[PDB]
Amino acid sequence: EDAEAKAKYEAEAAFFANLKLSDFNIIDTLGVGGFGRVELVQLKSEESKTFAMKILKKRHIVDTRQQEHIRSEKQIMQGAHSDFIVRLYRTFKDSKYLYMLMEACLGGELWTILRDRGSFEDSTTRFYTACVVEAFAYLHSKGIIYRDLKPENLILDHRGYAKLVDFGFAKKIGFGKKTWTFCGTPEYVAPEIILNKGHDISADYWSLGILMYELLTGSPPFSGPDPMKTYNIILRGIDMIEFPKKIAKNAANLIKKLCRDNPSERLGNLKNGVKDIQKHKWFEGFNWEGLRKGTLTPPIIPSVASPTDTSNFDSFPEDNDEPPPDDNSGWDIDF
Ligand SMILES: CCCOc1ccc(OC)c(F)c1C(=O)c1ccc(C(=O)N[C@@H]2CNC[C@H]2NC(=O)c2ccc3[nH]ncc3c2)cc1
Repeated sequence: EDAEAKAKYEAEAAFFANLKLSDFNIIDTLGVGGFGRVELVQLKSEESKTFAMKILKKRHIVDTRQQEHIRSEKQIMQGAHSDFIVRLYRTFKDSKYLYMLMEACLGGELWTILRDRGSFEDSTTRFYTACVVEAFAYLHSKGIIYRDLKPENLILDHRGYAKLVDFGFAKKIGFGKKTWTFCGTPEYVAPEIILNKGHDISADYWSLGILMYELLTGSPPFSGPDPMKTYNIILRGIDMIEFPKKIAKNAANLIKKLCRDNPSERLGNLKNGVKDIQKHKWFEGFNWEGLRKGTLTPPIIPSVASPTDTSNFDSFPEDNDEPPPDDNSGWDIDF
């Protein structure tokens, strides 16, 4: 890419290769999940430098058969250099835990901001969707499906730019091949996943349409009391849903083109690929070059006092549970 950008990536690589776990102190929690959590950590030698550290329990990964998913998360996320994807700088490992040292984005999870605001305006949603589109353009060009798009997986940096996190379901898929794991939130799964027909990158465009709908109204378009009713609603299709009047004509047209039943008919999957999404009328006048250059003013400007401020995140219970058993199976050799 840019020669200066490349030299910076190489220097960064050399800098993190020198680091050890004992160089860091823990500041606070940014998130929690099934078998781990994300902590804000601070470098002892430079108080200005804070990071996000995902800490996962190895035995639980083994018990849930998530080994290849986590390996893929490291590979995909560590090799990605996109301004719209949180960086994974490196990993650590011991007998009990895996440790993923990531770029810190202190503006908050989009899900909590959506919750507190109820819904996002058209122009606000367009900015966040464009951030996803750019992340998708980068991933899809390298044959990588992401599969976990939803508001909890978009983080804002201190400027208000949005970035993808949580690549545990992201996967490299070959030309003309399909993958078969049933993963993801019931509200976001494409019909080809529900029907166990195999899915490919086209499932990501489906999920983009779901995201637009949820950001604009506060809720995904297909939702039922239980997962089974939700799946049937999804099978009925996006044309059977009565779009609220708050969704602008152009947004609704783009949502329905993203959420085509046939994966081959979905926008982003046609002749011009992702360009067909970016050139859609809903993005008319949107300055993509300024988005990529960081010139554009985000819709919501977060307040971040310092590199240790976690005020834009919910409170999270401390994990004071007895440590998990040692895992020496060795699937984590590369970590
Ligand atoms: C029994 C089923 C288990 O569920 C899984 C199923 C599969 C799997 O992998 C295949 C799993 F790991 C799991 C997990 O156990 C799991 C453990 C923790 C988390 C988690 O904390 N998520 C955060 C909260 N919400 C978004 C995330 N935020 C960041 O990640 C982040 C990253 C960098 C950042 N920089 N700045 C801010 C910032 C934020 C998620 C899932």
